[PDB]
This record gives sequence, C-alpha cells and structure tokens, in this order.
Amino acid sequence: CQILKRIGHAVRVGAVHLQPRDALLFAVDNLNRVEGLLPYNLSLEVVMAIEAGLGDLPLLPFSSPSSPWSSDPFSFLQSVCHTVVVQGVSALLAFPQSQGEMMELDLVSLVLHIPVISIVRHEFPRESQNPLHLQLSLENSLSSDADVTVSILTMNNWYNFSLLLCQEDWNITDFLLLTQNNSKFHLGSIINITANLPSTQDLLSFLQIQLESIKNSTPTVVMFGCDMESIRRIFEITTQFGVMPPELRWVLGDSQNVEELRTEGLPLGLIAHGKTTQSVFEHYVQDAMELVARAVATATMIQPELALIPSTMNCMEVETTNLTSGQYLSRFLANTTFRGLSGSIRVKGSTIVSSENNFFIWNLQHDPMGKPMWTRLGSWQGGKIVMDY
Amino acid sequence: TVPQCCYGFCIDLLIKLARTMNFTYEVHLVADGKFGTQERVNNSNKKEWN
Amino acid sequence: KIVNIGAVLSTRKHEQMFREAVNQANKRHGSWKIQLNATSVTHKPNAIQMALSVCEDLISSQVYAILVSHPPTPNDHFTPTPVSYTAGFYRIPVLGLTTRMSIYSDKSIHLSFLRTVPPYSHQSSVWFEMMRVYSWNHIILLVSDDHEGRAAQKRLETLLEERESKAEKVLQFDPGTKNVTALLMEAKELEARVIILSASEDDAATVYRAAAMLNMTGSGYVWLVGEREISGNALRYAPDGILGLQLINGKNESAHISDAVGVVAQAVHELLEKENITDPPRGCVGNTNIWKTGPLFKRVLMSSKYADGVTGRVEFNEDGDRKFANYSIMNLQNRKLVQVGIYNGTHVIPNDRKIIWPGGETEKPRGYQMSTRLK
Repeated sequence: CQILKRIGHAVRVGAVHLQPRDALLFAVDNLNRVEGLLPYNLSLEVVMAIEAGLGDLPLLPFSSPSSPWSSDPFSFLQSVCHTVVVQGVSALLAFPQSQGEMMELDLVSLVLHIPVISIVRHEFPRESQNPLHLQLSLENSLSSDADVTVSILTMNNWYNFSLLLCQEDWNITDFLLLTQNNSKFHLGSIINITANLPSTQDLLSFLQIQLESIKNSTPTVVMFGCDMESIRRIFEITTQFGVMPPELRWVLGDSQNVEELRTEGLPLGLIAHGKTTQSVFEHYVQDAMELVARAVATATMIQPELALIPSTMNCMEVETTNLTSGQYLSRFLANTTFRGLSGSIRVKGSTIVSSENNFFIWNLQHDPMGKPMWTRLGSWQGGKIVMDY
Repeated sequence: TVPQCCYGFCIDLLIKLARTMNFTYEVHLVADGKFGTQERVNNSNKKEWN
Repeated sequence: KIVNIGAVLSTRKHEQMFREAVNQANKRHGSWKIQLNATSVTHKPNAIQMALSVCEDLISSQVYAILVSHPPTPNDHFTPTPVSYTAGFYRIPVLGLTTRMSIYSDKSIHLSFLRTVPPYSHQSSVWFEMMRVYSWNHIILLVSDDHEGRAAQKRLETLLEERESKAEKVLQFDPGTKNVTALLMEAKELEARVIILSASEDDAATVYRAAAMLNMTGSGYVWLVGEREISGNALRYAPDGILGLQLINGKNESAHISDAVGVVAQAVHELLEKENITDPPRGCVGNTNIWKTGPLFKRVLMSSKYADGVTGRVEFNEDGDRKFANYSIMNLQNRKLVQVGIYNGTHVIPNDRKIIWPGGETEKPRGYQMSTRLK
C-alpha cells in the first residue's frame, strides 16, 4: 500500500539512446496490455533520459544539430543518475553502439549501483562481467542456424549427407564443428557450387558431375549460402537429367524466409529452414521490456520496497548498503528467462541476454489442392525440433 | 466425511499385529476403491496406479 | 625478456611481502634470461574507479598473471570481480590466493582463473566422506537459495548417487528470510536425525536460534555445519558439541604468497623454453585483441607438481584448483572451538578429544527413529 503510493503504483524504467521513441511506446503499451505480468496493480512506465534538461514534454518537434558528446563520461553518468532518481527508474534501457559509449553507460550504472540493459546489434567481446551491466545481442551467433541444419539429420538419422556451398565466402565452420561433434555424422564429398562459371552449359555439366558423385556416396544433401534463385537454378539443373527426390533428398542448411520460399522451382521432398518471425527492432524491444518488467515484479513479490524504490537516493552518494535495490534488479534480470515474440530471451553468465529465435523447418510437400507448398515439418527452438504434424 | 464404525476379519488380524509389534494406528477408507489397477496415464506413457 | 609481476593486495604490508617474495624468488632462480619486476597496486575505494586505475597500471606494464588477495569486505564478490573481468578477455590467467569460493568456476564467467584455495562446496563432498564412516545411512539436506549452495547440493546428490541414497529430503532455504522455523516445520516430519546444512552466518543465526524453539536443540538430533557458520554472528546460537568445520592455512596469507611465488617462478622458466612466446601486450587501449599464447600457456602453467611453499602439495587441476586439501573440525563446548578432527583429503585423522553429539551427548546415535503409528 505505502510502497505503491510512494512509487506511484507503477514500475519505472529509464531508456537512454546512445545513438526509437515509437518502438519504446509500443513496448510500453504491450507491457501494459499484458495483465498479470506485474502484480499489485503495477503498470510499466518509461522515462527517456535524453540529453535535454528539465521541462514538460512539448508538442512541438524541432530538429537542431546536437553538440558533440562530452569527453567526460562522469557528467553523463551524473545526469543519467539524476534523471533516473527524478523518475524513480529501477532499471535502465540502453542502445550502445561503440566501446566508449558502452563503457560510459556501464560507468553510469555502476555509479548508480543499478542494472543497465543495453541492446547491441553485434555481440562485441565483453571483458567486464558486472551485474550492473547486461547486454542483449540483437544478432546472435549464426551457429544456432547451423544447430538447425544438423537437427534435420537428427529427425530421420541422416548421418550421411553432402555439402553444397553456393557462396565461396560462406562460413560453414560452425555447422561442420557441430556435425563433427557426433561420430555418427558422415559428411560427404565437398561440393562448392561457385557462380564464377560464365556459361550455362559449363555450369550445368559441373552440377551434373557433382550430383553424380554425391548420389553414390550419400543419400541426402545440405545447401548453405544459396539464394532462392540459385536454389531454383540448381533444382532445374537436377531435374534436367532427372536427378530428383527421394533418391536425391534435398535439405536447406540456410535460413530462408517463408515469403521468399516460393513453391515454384522447389522439388518435392526438399527440406527448408526459416525464421518464425521477422526479427524487427520492435519485437526485441518488447521482449526486453517484458523481461525487465518480469524481473522487477518478481523482485517486488519478495522485496517490493527494494525492487520498486531504487537504492541510489543521491547521484553523488554511493550507498554502501548490504543489499542495493539496483543489485536486486540486476540479479532478477540475470535470472530472468522469458518467451518473447522473436524467440526465447535468456540471461546467461549474468551479462548476456541471448535471444534464441524460434525457427520453422518445412518439407516440400503438396498442399490440399495438390500444388506444391511449404508445409512446416516442425518448429525448432532451444535446439529442440518438434514436428507440427 | 464422517467418523465411521469399521470392523472385520482383517481388522482382527490388524489388532493382533498391533498387540505383538507395539504400534498404534489410524485407518481410513479409499477414494474410488477398485483394489488398485495398472492404468494408462492421461498425459504420459503408461505409468499410473489408481 | 623482462617479466613483470603485477598484483592487487590489501594494505601496503601485503605489497611489501609480495615484493620481498619476488626478490627472494629472483635470488632463488637460476635462469639467466629472467628479470624479476614487481608492481604493487592498492585497492581503489570505488568499483567505478578501480577498473580505470587497474587498466592504466597493470596492463601498460606488460606484467605476467594477476594474483588475488582477500577482499577488504568480509565476504563480497567485488574485489576480484573487476580483476577477472578487465583482464579476463585479454587471455591473461589469474590465480586467486584467497579464493575459497566456488562462484567463479562456471568456465563461462572468469574462465581464465586458477583457484589456489579449495571451494567451500568441495568440502561438502567430505561430508559424504564424513558420512562414509560414522554410520549415517540417511540425512536431510538443507540449502539456501544460492548458486554456490545449489552447486554444492548438486555435487552432494551426485556423490550420493554412487551409494544409491535418496538423501531423505532436500529443503531449499531462501536467503534473507526472517521466518525460517516454518521451513523447519518438516524438520520433525522425517524419522531421521542427521541434518546437513551450512550457510552464511547471518542466515545461520536465525535457524540456530529457532532450532531450540522446535526442541531441535535437545539430544537425539544430529546437525553438521560448515566453517562459514563456525564463527560470526551465529556463534551465540550455535549448538553445543556441534560438528563445525575449519581449513588449514585459513589465515596464512604469507604461506599462500610464498607458494604462488614459487609456482610462478617455475612457470616462467617452463614457458620461456619454447617458440611462439607471445610477449605480454602493452597498454590498456592499444591492445584490442588477445595474445597469441592462450590455452597453451595455461596448460603449460598447469604442470607444476612438487612440494613448494609452506602449504605444499601443489596439485592444481580441473577448473584450476589444487588437490589433497586439509580440513579441520573443532568441537564446540562452552562457546569455545576445540579442535577434534583433521583430514588430509584422503583420510580424516581423528583425535582422543571428546566428541559430544548435539545436546552434549558423548554417545553417537543412529538416524532412524521408527514411527509409533502409520496410516
């Protein structure tokens, strides 16, 4: 009762853009519309820690050239702490893009002794493992897609397969390492389908020779770094001499969107993989907001005064308390695992907010009318592939 | 649910086992009463006794 | 080939001891291609200010390895966290002289780390060994909601899986709880009497006080505790004759410093004997990638097998922890700890000192009190 009244019966989160407002508003609306995420009738509020000073929100947009960033991160940290204390933000949202900005944000979080969650498109090598800093890799390692490819061979024991890399610079190291982790897997002869050939006849002859060599060694193939048009050309070349499934079983080792997975040019029985949802920035923002709100609500269910009211009552005073409120929020975030729209967001190592995106695996099979279509053979998530049918 | 009078042949056997082995007891009947059987589970493979 | 030795230790006395040990090791080193340099850095009274000073001093000197010391706080994962963080991504191994904690052993956080002290949870396995001899067919496990506690519970369960024991029941205590007697309601539920638990002194004080409330302080119950609760705020509520724990060289910082100096002296000569010797990077901003000598350097360092230092028996392995550790057990009577047991890690050497079971019971009873009525 008293704690909610003091905090306004709401959970405040600060958002700082190092280098988006509509996405934040959408995330806040989605968090509010998800009733029961935060108990005790607590709603999610977002406070922007822009570089501007104190003032009411004006309904007048003016575009002006911002001054260069200050060389002293201490002033930025103090301003961020003061804004968070004014808005009572238990957790901080950041969008770091450079090493210096990330260091400044981490310094601000450490001074405020509160967790700061920053979404980074590229998962840079992180030295500091401070719980006051948490990072969400928007673009996770592509090896997960590689983990999908071998997953196909796990469905029906396709331990023998050929490799077709339509890209000379394609990185098939992760999939090769995953396959070599199991002694049962038997990768076939390496087929490099290069596009440098200048004539149709020479490319057709090379593809026919590769298919002839692969057929008598392995019963299936996996294609990585091949486009939809390249896949269609390869399928046409295979069908020119009659090389087709199920004697030549096709599988796609690359992620291909369902929209771009056109039924035309795809021989029946071919296996394809794609993303369950287009991972836009809004989905990641909503998932991060949901995870932070769940962490705050869980910490409030046992320590509402600690979770809601931040520990830093002054920007220039670093409280030497036994248990800081921001420390509690950081622990809750490090223990927070949620299932957002873009996939599963899990906190590993108390610092990495990894978003394992759900994927769909389909097989080239006829639709109810008989025309070819992409029927999802299953959904793959967390390394587990469950067949829909 | 009400306290009930229970007695029986096997109740006499129970009294004997009480007398020899020195343990008290509190008895109650069963929920659905079908001597127990091996029954397939609602949402798993088979492992359920009723 | 100047090899600098940078370290962080509390107070100037520890820095002086480290410098003296470095000088003695240089005097005791027959290698003519090694130059001994020691840099002393004090603890910065700020987590924010510690990282910048640490990067500006130790990294720029191109020193070899980082030695940890006892944190200024009585128990906090703050002092060695910045050291394992800033230098962790630079492929620089670090040795924790006062690292008796198992938190930094997940191999995903602070991977480049060697534990110079046994983990507290490791002695939990000794409890199984402690239970191996003195009967104790079944016991009840109690663990706080702690990552170290969870790991210890998992390790003890794995050990029990060898002897095929269900450990009766395991209660998951909640850290920071003010009402723990309710969780101990099931304490009288089972028929056993052997209670295996150990936690923070602040956490253990309330439980130790509340045990007498549930009449658990009476004789016929068995409580086994760790050294974390051996002394501290809980010492007021500790039961008499309670079997606690203690560890050899528990406060001998000089012994650990000497052992680490000897180990580093051996490791430097071991490393400076083959090609591909990646010299330490210079500067904290210029270095944007790890050194070439990474896992091979760690493997080469993990080869010292001798009796060096006051501690001796340097057998670091697994995640970076030594082997054949010595544990001590002091009998509690009249609010005083009287040593009654010593273990070398293979067999515990008992003593003729009186071992009273809880409630001051000289006799040792069994952990199965048969029920007087059934359902």
